[PDB]
Amino acid sequence: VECDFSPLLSGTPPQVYNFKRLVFTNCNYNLTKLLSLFSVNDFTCSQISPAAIASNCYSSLILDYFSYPLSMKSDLSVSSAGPISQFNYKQSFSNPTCLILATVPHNLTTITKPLKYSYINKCSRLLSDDRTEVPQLVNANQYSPCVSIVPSTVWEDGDYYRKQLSPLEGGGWLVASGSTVAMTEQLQMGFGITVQYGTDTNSVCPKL
Amino acid sequence: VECDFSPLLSGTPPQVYNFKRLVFTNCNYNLTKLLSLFSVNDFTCSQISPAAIASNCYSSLILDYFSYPLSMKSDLSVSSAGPISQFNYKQSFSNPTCLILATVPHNLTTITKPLKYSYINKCSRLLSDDRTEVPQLVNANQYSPCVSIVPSTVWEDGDYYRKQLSPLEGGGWLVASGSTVAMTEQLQMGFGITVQYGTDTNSVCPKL
Ligand SMILES: *[C@@H]1O[C@H](CO)[C@@H](O)[C@H](O)[C@H]1NC(C)=O
Repeated sequence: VECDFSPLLSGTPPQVYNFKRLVFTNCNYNLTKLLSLFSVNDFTCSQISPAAIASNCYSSLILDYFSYPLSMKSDLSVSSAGPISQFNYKQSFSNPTCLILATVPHNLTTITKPLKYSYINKCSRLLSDDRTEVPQLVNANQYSPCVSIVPSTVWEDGDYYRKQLSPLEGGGWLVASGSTVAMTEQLQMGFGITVQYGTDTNSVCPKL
Repeated sequence: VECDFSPLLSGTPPQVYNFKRLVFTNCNYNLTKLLSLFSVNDFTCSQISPAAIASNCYSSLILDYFSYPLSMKSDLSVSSAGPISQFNYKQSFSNPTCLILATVPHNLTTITKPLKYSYINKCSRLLSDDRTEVPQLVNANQYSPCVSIVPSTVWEDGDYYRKQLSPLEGGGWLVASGSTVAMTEQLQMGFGITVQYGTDTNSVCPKL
């Protein structure tokens, strides 16, 4: 009962490529209660509406959250080759999904701002001819291949990261670069919601 | 006239974190001559080519040199994943740069070898909540913060270095650790060249 959204509200939210995932089964939610704490700037979904997602019964509810600047809202779409959607964060194309951009108010003191917003601007793989670069696109529900060599906070805008791969990995080099965006007055976050429907398993139902 | 590259030839070159920086203005260089003294093993550039950096006029020419083993060439190509560009040395993002990895030949007698190669493997900041490590990484065209606690040669591999920082710089600790690599028969060095272009001030020109 009463699925718990506190860990979203405690501490510094990770950057987009290090998004923290919360999974909910066999409990009951009030989504609009959580969103009342925030200034909601954007709310868009796919195969579901904002009204429907707050009042439907699921077999599973996944909620990713991270720090995200409102400047880069257009990067959060697969239509455009934005670095975020190619290399940092990508939602399932086969489940109903929603994406929420929100501003943490000042009265909400339990969330703490990082120094800045970081993100991966490139994650590619160098082939054995040492000439071809192949992009390494992030998959749905997975972190980027390049998170192993990119720190949780980009130190300097334009930093470059590389890792020599073993024969078991396929050879070549894994190359990444990170960029940073200046912190805003109030922290701005992203929230990705995914839901699954079952047959009898629909055990995440709204509270009333 | 008379850019002077000879101090690079007299004495013992420092370690990578103590790189000696020579700044040249209003003179005439012949870099090909300098490079003939050595047995160059790698010549890599950014926003400039080796042909171009030898035959162009600049408003400033910065030359850094230090002792560096060739077996750590991989520790260079990783850059912000490895500790050399985190803690020891990082060239400009904003001006064009080249990095040359060279061997001292025996004919060169005025360059004496040091005991071993030393580099900083960790330089972080313990807070006063006595776990908190916050790394203190290097910026472009700057030295590591932890030089002030690290000797010119790391005595033994793994040595730790701590100094408490005063309340007026902030309070807590500054810890660092060092790592060593056995000296080779013939000294191996590394050269970093950075160039700036001026409006009319491009006085540093090649010799004709
Ligand atoms: C959720 O909580 C809000 C107040 O924060 C309330 O207005 C709303 O009716 C609640 N919704 C449900 C489904 O319990």
